Amino acid sequence: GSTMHFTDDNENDTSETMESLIDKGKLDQVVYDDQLYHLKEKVDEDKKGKVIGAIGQTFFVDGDGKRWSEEELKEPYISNNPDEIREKKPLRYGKVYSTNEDSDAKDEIIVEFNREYYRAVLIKNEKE
Repeated sequence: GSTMHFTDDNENDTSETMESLIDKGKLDQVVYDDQLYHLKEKVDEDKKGKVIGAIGQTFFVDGDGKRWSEEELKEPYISNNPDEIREKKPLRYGKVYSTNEDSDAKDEIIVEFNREYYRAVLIKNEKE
């Protein structure tokens, strides 16, 4: 006796956006090209091999890590109750580059954030 079965494949990515990350407090990982990458360390601009994309986005959060709404942003900063207000941490995203790997891999890339370049890794690629 024997058995016979088969399978099919389909894409399986994070299927989320940059906002979704910040909204939960995921500041150590980013989304670009429908993919999720994990920041590991900061790198020099000479470590890049080529520009591949650009996030260029900008968002803000408070001391709790909540996404500031534009309605909260239009408000005047200086006001009469300095206790009632909240902090606003800006998050400026940078262009994206490739690591100097010269291979088909493309499992790691370099995401710029706060005007500094950091090296990231494909998360969806691993099960960790």
